[PDB]
Amino acid sequence: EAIVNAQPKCNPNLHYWTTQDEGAAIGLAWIPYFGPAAEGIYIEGLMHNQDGLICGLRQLANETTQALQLFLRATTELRTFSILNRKAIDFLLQRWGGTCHILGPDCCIEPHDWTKNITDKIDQIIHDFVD
Amino acid sequence: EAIVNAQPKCNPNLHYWTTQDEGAAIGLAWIPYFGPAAEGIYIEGLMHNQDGLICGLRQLANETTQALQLFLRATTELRTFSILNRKAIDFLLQRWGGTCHILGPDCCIEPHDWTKNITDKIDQIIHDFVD
Amino acid sequence: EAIVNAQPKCNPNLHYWTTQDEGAAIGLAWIPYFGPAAEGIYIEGLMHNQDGLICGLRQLANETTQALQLFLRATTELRTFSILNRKAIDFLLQRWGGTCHILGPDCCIEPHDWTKNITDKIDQIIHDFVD
Amino acid sequence: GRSIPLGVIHNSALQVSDVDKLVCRDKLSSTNQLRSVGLNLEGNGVATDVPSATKRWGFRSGVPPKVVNYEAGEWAENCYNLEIKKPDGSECLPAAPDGIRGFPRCRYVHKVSGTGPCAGDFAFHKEGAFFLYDRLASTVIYRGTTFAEGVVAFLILPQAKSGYYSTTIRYQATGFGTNETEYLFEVDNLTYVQLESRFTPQFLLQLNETIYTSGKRSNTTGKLIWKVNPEIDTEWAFWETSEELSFTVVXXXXXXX
Amino acid sequence: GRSIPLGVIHNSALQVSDVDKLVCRDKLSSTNQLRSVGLNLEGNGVATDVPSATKRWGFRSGVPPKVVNYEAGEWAENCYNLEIKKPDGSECLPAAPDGIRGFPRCRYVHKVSGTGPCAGDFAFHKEGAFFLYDRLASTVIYRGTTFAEGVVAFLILPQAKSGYYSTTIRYQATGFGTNETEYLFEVDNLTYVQLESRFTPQFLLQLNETIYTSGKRSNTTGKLIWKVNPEIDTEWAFWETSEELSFTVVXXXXXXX
Amino acid sequence: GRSIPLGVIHNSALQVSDVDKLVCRDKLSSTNQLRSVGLNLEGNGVATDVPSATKRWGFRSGVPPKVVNYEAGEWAENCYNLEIKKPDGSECLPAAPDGIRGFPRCRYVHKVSGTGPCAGDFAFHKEGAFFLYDRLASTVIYRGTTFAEGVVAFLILPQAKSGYYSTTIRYQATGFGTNETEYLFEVDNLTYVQLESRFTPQFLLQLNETIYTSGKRSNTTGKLIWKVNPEIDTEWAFWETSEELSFTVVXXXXXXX
Ligand SMILES: *[C@@H]1O[C@H](CO)[C@@H](O[C@@H]2O[C@H](CO)[C@@H](O[C@@H]3O[C@H](CO[C@H]4O[C@H](CO)[C@@H](O)[C@H](O)[C@@H]4O)[C@@H](O)[C@H](O)[C@@H]3O)[C@H](O)[C@H]2NC(C)=O)[C@H](O)[C@H]1NC(C)=O
Ligand SMILES: *[C@@H]1O[C@H](CO)[C@@H](O[C@@H]2O[C@H](CO)[C@@H](O[C@@H]3O[C@H](CO[C@H]4O[C@H](CO)[C@@H](O)[C@H](O)[C@@H]4O)[C@@H](O)[C@H](O)[C@@H]3O)[C@H](O)[C@H]2NC(C)=O)[C@H](O)[C@H]1NC(C)=O
Ligand SMILES: *[C@@H]1O[C@H](CO)[C@@H](O[C@@H]2O[C@H](CO)[C@@H](O[C@@H]3O[C@H](CO[C@H]4O[C@H](CO)[C@@H](O)[C@H](O)[C@@H]4O)[C@@H](O)[C@H](O)[C@@H]3O)[C@H](O)[C@H]2NC(C)=O)[C@H](O)[C@H]1NC(C)=O
Ligand SMILES: CN(C)CCOc1ccc(/C(=C(/CCCl)c2ccccc2)c2ccccc2)cc1
Ligand SMILES: CN(C)CCOc1ccc(/C(=C(/CCCl)c2ccccc2)c2ccccc2)cc1
Ligand SMILES: CN(C)CCOc1ccc(/C(=C(/CCCl)c2ccccc2)c2ccccc2)cc1
Ligand SMILES: *[C@@H]1O[C@H](CO)[C@@H](O)[C@H](O)[C@H]1NC(C)=O
Ligand SMILES: *[C@@H]1O[C@H](CO)[C@@H](O)[C@H](O)[C@H]1NC(C)=O
Ligand SMILES: *[C@@H]1O[C@H](CO)[C@@H](O)[C@H](O)[C@H]1NC(C)=O
Ligand SMILES: *[C@@H]1O[C@H](CO)[C@@H](O)[C@H](O)[C@H]1NC(C)=O
Ligand SMILES: *[C@@H]1O[C@H](CO)[C@@H](O)[C@H](O)[C@H]1NC(C)=O
Ligand SMILES: *[C@@H]1O[C@H](CO)[C@@H](O)[C@H](O)[C@H]1NC(C)=O
Ligand SMILES: *[C@@H]1O[C@H](CO)[C@@H](O)[C@H](O)[C@H]1NC(C)=O
Ligand SMILES: *[C@@H]1O[C@H](CO)[C@@H](O)[C@H](O)[C@H]1NC(C)=O
Ligand SMILES: *[C@@H]1O[C@H](CO)[C@@H](O)[C@H](O)[C@H]1NC(C)=O
Ligand SMILES: *[C@@H]1O[C@H](CO)[C@@H](O)[C@H](O)[C@H]1NC(C)=O
Ligand SMILES: *[C@@H]1O[C@H](CO)[C@@H](O)[C@H](O)[C@H]1NC(C)=O
Ligand SMILES: *[C@@H]1O[C@H](CO)[C@@H](O)[C@H](O)[C@H]1NC(C)=O
Repeated sequence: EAIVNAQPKCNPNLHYWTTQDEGAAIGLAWIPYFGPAAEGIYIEGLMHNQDGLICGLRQLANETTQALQLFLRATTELRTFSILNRKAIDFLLQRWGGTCHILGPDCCIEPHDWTKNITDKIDQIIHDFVD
Repeated sequence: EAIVNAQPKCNPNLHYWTTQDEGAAIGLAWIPYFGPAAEGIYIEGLMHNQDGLICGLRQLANETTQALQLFLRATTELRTFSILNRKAIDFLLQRWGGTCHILGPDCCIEPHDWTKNITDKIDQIIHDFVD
Repeated sequence: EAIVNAQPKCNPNLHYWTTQDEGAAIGLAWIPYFGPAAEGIYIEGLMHNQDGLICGLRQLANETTQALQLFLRATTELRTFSILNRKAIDFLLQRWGGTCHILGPDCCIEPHDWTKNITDKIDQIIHDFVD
Repeated sequence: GRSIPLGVIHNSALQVSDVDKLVCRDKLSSTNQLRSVGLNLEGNGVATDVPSATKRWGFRSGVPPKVVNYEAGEWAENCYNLEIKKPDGSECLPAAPDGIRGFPRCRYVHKVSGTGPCAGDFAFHKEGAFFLYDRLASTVIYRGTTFAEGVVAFLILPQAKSGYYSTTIRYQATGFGTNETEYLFEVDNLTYVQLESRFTPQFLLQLNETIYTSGKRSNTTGKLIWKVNPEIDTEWAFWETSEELSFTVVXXXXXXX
Repeated sequence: GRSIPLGVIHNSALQVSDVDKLVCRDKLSSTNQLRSVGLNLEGNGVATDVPSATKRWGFRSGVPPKVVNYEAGEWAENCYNLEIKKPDGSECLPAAPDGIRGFPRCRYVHKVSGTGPCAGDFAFHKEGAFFLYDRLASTVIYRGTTFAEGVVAFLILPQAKSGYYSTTIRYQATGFGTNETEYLFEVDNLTYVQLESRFTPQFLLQLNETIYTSGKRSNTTGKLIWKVNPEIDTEWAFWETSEELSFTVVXXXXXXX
Repeated sequence: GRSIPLGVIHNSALQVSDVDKLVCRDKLSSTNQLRSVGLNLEGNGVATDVPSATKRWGFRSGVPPKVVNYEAGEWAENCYNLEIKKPDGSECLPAAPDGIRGFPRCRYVHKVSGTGPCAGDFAFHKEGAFFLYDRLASTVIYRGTTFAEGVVAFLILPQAKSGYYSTTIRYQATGFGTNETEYLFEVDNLTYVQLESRFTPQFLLQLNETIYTSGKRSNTTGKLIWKVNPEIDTEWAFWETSEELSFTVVXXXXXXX
C-alpha cells in the first residue's frame, strides 16, 4: 500500500535520539565501570522531510498501531524484542522457503552473466567446427 | 520417522482454543483500553481425525516431551519463546547454509524452465545457420 | 583479521564444562522430577592447543569484550539470549538477502555439474546432426 | 540430549520430520506455518479423578523450574487448582509468576485445598509431562492457578489444507502427595463427602444437588461427613459417553445407601 | 489480527511493504537495515497541555500490560510524570518494572501529583497509542516515570542514502481521570495557579517568574491560589512558533488582571 | 559501537570472521555449529589471590546491569563469593536474580565476608571483563553467589573436526574496595591469619592444617590473629606447577617463624 498522511498536522522535522552503532570507543569508555551513565549513552541527528519521508514515517507509525496492539494481545511475553529478527526470517522464507524455480516470478536468481557465459562460449564448438 | 499412536485411548476430536490471527478488528476493539479482558481473547475450532491427524498429533506431543525437557534443562532462560524461530533458521541453514551445487541432492534450485530456455533457443543459431 | 595472543600467559589446555547435546537419556533421567539437580547436569572435556586454537580462543574472547559490552549498553533486555540466532540470520542475509547473480562474487551458487550437463549434452544435437 | 521433533504432513500422514534428510518439496514460506501446540493427557485416556491425578505429581528440590510457550490448546474437561499448605501453615506452592494465568478452557476445575508434608521446593509431574497454563507450559505447579496436564508439539503446516461453561468442584485434603492421602468433596463449609476414584464430576454435582434438595446438610456447628456405600456404582472416557438413595446418620460420620 | 506493517522506500517514497507480492529488487543484506522507531503524538498536532493530555488516558482491569522495544526516538517538548493516589492514600500506578527508565529527551516534564478514583488496575491510552519510555513502549503508565505519548514503526533501510535542557513543571490534581478534574500549577508549596488548557509551558514559566519577582507568593502558613482572568491570552504547534499584569487578593483565592 | 566478532577456523588457525568479505566456502548447516563460550582470566596469567583480585572490582552508580548467556565454560581454580556490608549493616551487593546460580566448576571458592564503604549501586569489573556465573555472564557482582572472572567468545565450528572437588576458603575483610583493604584468612571463628598477596590456596590449606594439628587455635573467648614473617616464602601459574615452623604469642596478635 501507499502512505497517505491523514493527521491534523505534521512536524516535518525529526530531531531524533538513539544509541551509537558505528565508531570505536575512545580509550576505556566502553568499560561499564568507567563509561557514561544511563543518561549519557545517546546520540542525536536531525532529519528533514526529503521525499516526504518524515511525514510518511509519522503516518506509518500511526497505521502500525492496530496490528502491533493485536500482536501484543496474542503474545504472553511481557517484553517483546523479537519482532525485527522475525521479519528478517520471514524475508528469507518468502524467497528461499521452497525450491527456487529459475526464471520463475518468486525466485530471486539472476543468470544474466550465466546466459552470456554459455551463449558466448558456443563459438568455441560451432566456430571451431574445423574440417 | 513415522508416528505410531501407542496411548491407551485417543480422543479422535480436537476441540481447540487459540488467539485470532486473521481478520480486521471490529471498530475500536483492538485498543487495549476498550478491548476484551484476558478471558475473552480466544477463538475456537473443531477438528476431526481426517488422515489420522488428531491421534498422530497426540502421539507427536507425547514423543516430543523427552527432547523438549532435555532442552529446557540445558537452557538458563526462565521462559522460552524462541523454539519456532530457531527451527525456521535451521530450516534455512539446512538448505542455504553453504554453496548451492545445482542438480546436487542438497540444493533446492529448479532449472526446469531454464533448461527449455537454453535448449529451446539453440534453434535461433543452428536453425538460423543460413548460407 | 588474524588472532594475535597478546596476554601475559596462556594456559594451553582447556578443561571445559557444558551441558549434554548428543545421546539418548538413560531410562527416566530426562523427567525433571527424577533427573539430576542443577549441580549434576554438566559434562566435561579436555582440549589441547592443536592449531594454537586454545590460545587463540583466549585472545578471541578478550577482543570480543569491547564490542560485546557496547552491545549490552545499547540493549534494554536484562538478559540477552539472541546473539547467536541473530548471527545465523546475518549469515543468511549476507548471502541470500538480495538477488543471487550467478557467477558473481557474492552469490554462493555452483553450476559445476550444470555446466557439464549442458555442454556435455550438445553431443545429442550436433553429434546427432544426421543427414 | 536430542533434537526436538517437528511435525510435518507427508502422504496424508503426520510424521516426524527426519533431521538427517532434506526434502526440497517441503515448503516453509512463512514463520506462521510453524505452530506450537498443547494436547491434554485426558485425550490419551488417563484417569482424571482427583485421587488418581494428584498421585502423578510430586515434590522435588534442586531442579530449577522451566517454562515454554504454546499458541493453541485443547478445551479440557478436567483442570486442577491447588491450595496446599504444610501443617505449620506455610505455603507449599509458589505464587504464579507475573504473566502466568490459568488454563483458558476447563469444564470442571478441581479446586483442592488442604495439607501435606511437601518434601521439596517445587511440585513436578512424575511422568515428565507439563502443567499447561494460559499459553505457557511449566515443569511445576503454581499456587492457586488453574492447570491442565499435557504435553507440547511443534508443527509445520502447509499453506492450504455452544459457549464456554465452567464449574468449580471443591475438595479438602490431608496428607497430600503421599501414600495415605484422604480427600473430601465439599457440599458446604460444614457438609462433606468421602471421595473415591470412581466418582465422576457429574456424579459429584448430582450428589451435591441431591444433598441440598433432600435436606442432608449439617444443621449444627459441627462437621458432617457422608460416606457412600460400595454398592452405589458410577471403562469409558468423557468424550464417548433422582431421589432413590437413602441417607441416615450413624465430627459426625454417616452412610448413604 | 493482521500482519505488522514494515516500512520500505520505493520511487522516492515510504510505503508499506506489500506482504502478498515479492520484490526481488528489495535487498536485506543485514539485520542492521531493520529498525524499530518511536514517533511522538506531538508531531501529529495533538493538544499537549496537561488537562487535554490526561483525558486521553484511563483506568481498566482485566488486560495484562504489554511492552515492546524500540531503538530510536524523537526528542519531545512534552512528557508527563504521574504520582496519582486514591483519596485513601493507596497508589494508583505500579512501580516501574526493572529496566524501564524515563523517556530520554523531554524539554518539559509535566509532573502531576494528586488524587482520583482510579477505577481499574492499570492506566491505558484511550486512543490505543503507547507510553514511550527509554527504548521500551508500554500499553500502560508506570508510577513516577517520565513518558512521551507515541506510536511505533518498523523500517527496512537501504545500505546507502545545542545540548539537552529539561525543565520540570509541577501540578496538583483532584479527581484525576474523570469528567470534573481540577488542576493547579505549583509556584511553591503554598502558592498555586488554577490551570487551563490554553496555558503553554513557556507561559507557566513566565507566570512563575513574574510571581517570584513581583513578590506574589504566599507569606503566611496558608495555601494561596491565583486565578487568571479570561482576557489574558496565551492555533500553532510548538515547532512552528514583562510587568504589565496586576495581582490583587480577593485557603485564600485571588485574581490576576 | 562495533560488530561483535565471530570466531572461525581458516588455514588451521582461529580467525575473526571478516564482516566486509563473504566466503562461500564457509558453511553454516545448523545453528548448533554456533557456540558461545566463557574463558577465565586465570588462563591469561592474572593474579588470582584475593587481595589482587578484589582490586580489579569497584562500585559505580548510573549504569544498569546487563547479562548475556554462554553455553560452555572452563573449570576454574579460583572463584570468589562476596558477602560485603557497609559498617551500618546494609548490604552492598544485590541478591542473585532468579535463575542466576554460582559458577559450576571451582577448585577453590574464596568466600570473603566483611565491610567497606561501597560508594555505588553495583560492583563492576574495572578492566571491563565479566563475572561468570552458571551459563550467565553479568557486568556486576551478586551477593553471596560464586563467580569466576572471565570473558566471552562466539564461534562457528565445522561439522567434523577424576571427579570434581571444591574447597571453600573464608576471609574477613575491612575497607573492601579501597586503597587500604585489610584481609584475614579464617582458621576458625576465633583464629585468623593476616593475609598477603603471595599466599596460594594450597599454602593456606597447609597453614590451616598445621595450626589445627600443632594446637595453635584460640583457647579463650578472644580473637587470635597469627602473622607470618616475610622470610617464610610461598612466578608460575597454577597449571604449570611439615612441622618446621614455630609459633609464639607476642584481641591478641602473634608471629609465626
Ligand atoms: C507418553 O506415553 C506413554 C504411553 O502412554 C506414557 O507411558 C507411561 O509412563 C509412566 C512412567 O513414566 C508409566 O507409569 C508407571 O507405571 C508402572 C506400571 O503401573 C501399573 O501397570 C502395569 C501394567 O501395565 C502393572 O504391571 C503394574 O503392577 C501397575 O499396576 C509403575 O510400576 C510405575 O511405578 C509407573 O507408575 C505408565 O504406566 C506408562 N503408561 C503406559 C500406557 O505404558 C508416558 O508417560 C507418556 N509421556 C508423557 C510425558 O506423558
Ligand atoms: C491515528 O491517527 C488518527 C487520525 O489522527 C487518530 O484518530 C483519532 O481517533 C480518536 C479515537 O480513537 C478520535 O477521538 C474521538 O473523537 C471523537 C470526536 O471528537 C470531537 O471532534 C468531532 C469533529 O472532528 C466532533 O464532531 C465531536 O463533537 C468532538 O468535538 C469523539 O466523539 C470520541 O469520543 C473520541 O474522543 C480522534 O478524534 C481521532 N482524530 C482524528 C483527527 O480523526 C488515531 O487515534 C491515531 N491512532 C493512534 C494509535 O494514535
Ligand atoms: C584484554 O587483554 C589485555 C592484555 O592482557 C588487558 O589489558 C590490561 O588492561 C588493564 C586496564 O584495562 C591494565 O590495567 C592498567 O595497568 C596500568 C599499568 O599497571 C602497572 O604496569 C605497568 C607496566 O606494564 C607499570 O608501568 C605501572 O607502573 C603499573 O605497575 C595501570 O597504570 C592502570 O591503572 C591499570 O590498572 C592492564 O595492565 C592491562 N594488561 C596488560 C598486560 O597490558 C585487557 O584488560 C583485557 N581485557 C579484558 C576485558 O579482560
Ligand atoms: C500464532 N497464533 C496467532 C495462531 C496459532 O493458531 C493455531 C495453531 C494451531 C491450530 C491447530 C490446528 C489443528 C491441527 Cl494442526 C489448526 C491448524 C491450522 C488451521 C486450523 C487448525 C491446533 C493443533 C493442536 C492443538 C490445538 C490447535 C490452530 C490455530
Ligand atoms: C540498533 N541501533 C544501535 C541503531 C539504531 O539507529 C537508528 C534507528 C533509526 C534512525 C532514524 C532515522 C531517520 C529516518 Cl529513517 C535514520 C535512519 C538511518 C540513518 C540515519 C537516520 C529514525 C527514524 C525515526 C525516528 C527516530 C530515528 C536512526 C538511527
Ligand atoms: C548448546 N549446547 C547444548 C552445546 C554446547 O557445547 C559446547 C560448546 C563449546 C565447546 C568447546 C569446545 C572446545 C574448543 Cl571450540 C568444543 C567444540 C566442539 C566440540 C568439542 C569441543 C569449548 C570452547 C571454549 C570453552 C569451553 C568449551 C564444547 C561444547
Ligand atoms: C506407604 O504405604 C504403603 C503401604 O502398603 C507402602 O508402600 C509403604 O509402607 C509406605 N511408603 C512410605 C514411603 O513410607
Ligand atoms: C466457606 O469457607 C470459605 C473458605 O474459608 C470462605 O471464604 C467462605 O466465606 C465460607 N462461606 C460461607 C458461606 O461461610
Ligand atoms: C451444590 O448445590 C447447590 C444448590 O443449587 C449449588 O448452589 C452449589 O453451587 C452446588 N455445588 C457445586 C460444587 O456445584
Ligand atoms: C437436620 O439434621 C440431620 C443431619 O444431622 C439431617 O439429616 C436432617 O434432614 C436435618 N433436618 C432437616 C429438616 O432437613
Ligand atoms: C460527567 O459530567 C458530565 C456533565 O456534563 C456528564 O457527561 C456526566 O453527567 C458525568 N459523567 C459521569 C460518568 O458521571
Ligand atoms: C515541598 O513539597 C515537597 C513534596 O512534599 C517536599 O519534598 C519539599 O521538601 C517541599 N519543599 C520545601 C522547600 O518545603
Ligand atoms: C519559578 O521561579 C523560581 C525563581 O527563579 C525558580 O527558581 C523556579 O525553578 C521556577 N519554577 C519552575 C517550575 O520553573
Ligand atoms: C505579602 O502578602 C500578599 C499575599 O497575601 C502579597 O501580595 C504581598 O506582595 C506580600 N508582601 C510582599 C512584601 O511581597
Ligand atoms: C589511597 O592511599 C594512597 C596512599 O599512597 C593514595 O593513593 C591516596 O592518598 C589514597 N586515595 C584516596 C582516594 O584517598
Ligand atoms: C562460625 O561463624 C559462622 C558465621 O557467623 C556461624 O554461622 C557458625 O555457626 C560459627 N561456627 C561455630 C562452630 O561456632
Ligand atoms: C582446617 O583444618 C581442619 C582440620 O582438619 C578442617 O576441618 C578445616 O576444614 C580446614 N579449613 C579449611 C578452610 O579448609
Ligand atoms: C593454648 O593457648 C595458646 C594460644 O594462646 C596456644 O599456643 C597453645 O598451644 C594452647 N594450648 C594447647 C594445649 O594447645
